[PDB]
Amino acid sequence: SNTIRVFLPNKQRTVVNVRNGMSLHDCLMKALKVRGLQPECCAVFRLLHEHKGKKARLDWNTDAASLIGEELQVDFL
Amino acid sequence: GMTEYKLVVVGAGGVGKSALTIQLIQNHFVDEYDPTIEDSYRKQVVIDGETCLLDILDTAGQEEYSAMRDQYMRTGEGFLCVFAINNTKSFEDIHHYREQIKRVKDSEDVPMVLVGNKCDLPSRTVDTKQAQDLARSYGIPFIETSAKTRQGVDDAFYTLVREIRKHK
Ligand SMILES: Nc1nc2c(ncn2[C@@H]2O[C@H](COP(=O)(O)OP(=O)(O)NP(=O)(O)O)[C@@H](O)[C@H]2O)c(=O)[nH]1
Ligand SMILES: [Cl-]
Ligand SMILES: [Cl-]
Ligand SMILES: [Cl-]
Ligand SMILES: [Mg+2]
Repeated sequence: SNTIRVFLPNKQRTVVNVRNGMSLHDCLMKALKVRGLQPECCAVFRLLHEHKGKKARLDWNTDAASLIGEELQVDFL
Repeated sequence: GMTEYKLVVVGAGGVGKSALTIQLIQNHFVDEYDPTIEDSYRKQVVIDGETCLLDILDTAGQEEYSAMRDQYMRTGEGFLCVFAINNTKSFEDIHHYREQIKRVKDSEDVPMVLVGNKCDLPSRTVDTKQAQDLARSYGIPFIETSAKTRQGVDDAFYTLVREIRKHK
């Protein structure tokens, strides 16, 4: 329904459900923790729809509801 | 891991595919029901003396997302076919999942293990004889599991790895 696709380190992938009041940190915490990933060790980017601009580095406090329908990349810092 | 194995977990919604996978990866039981759209994991594990890199492709049980499931299945080498011991339709639909595997893999010769999950529950309704007869009918192993207690979790995944090795 209201989901975000997230490419993760070590060739992994997830699609996460967004609930009201979730930060990006909250929304990805379970997916990261199950995979032994600490959010403090990672950068997160919003991937764009065109190749002209730079993928947008996101703050962990970004509201997850503002990212519904997007694709993100989580990378090791 | 030196040797990499691509394992796909399939079966009806709610049978415990993700809970089984998370028990394998992190030794934790998820009691919430967060339906999967797509989720992949990597885990290094020693199996029969070989350091193995497992790619676990955990698929959606909801047929609405079967297109995504099929993309994961096409990359997989072996399949955990999961039903729940309190859901007879999920057991009957193992045939559907096996047919999907045959269709996507274009082959009738694909490593597969039958998993009957949620064995910790009371009032089980799919009995051992039904389950073993179904596994026998396909010539595949049957493993009883509980993602809640962890019973059978390693056996299910390790048996599938052994089936892939046999097939190689
Ligand atoms: N008692 C018990 N509950 C279990 C077991 N395995 C899963 N569950 C519960 O069953 C529900 C569904 O589990 P889940 O792993 O999400 O199932 P799924 O097959 O991945 N569902 P989907 O196809 O939608 O992704 C959850 O509430 C989970 O806690 C088990 O072995 N025992
Ligand atoms: Cl190891
Ligand atoms: Cl889809
Ligand atoms: Cl047999
Ligand atoms: Mg799931």
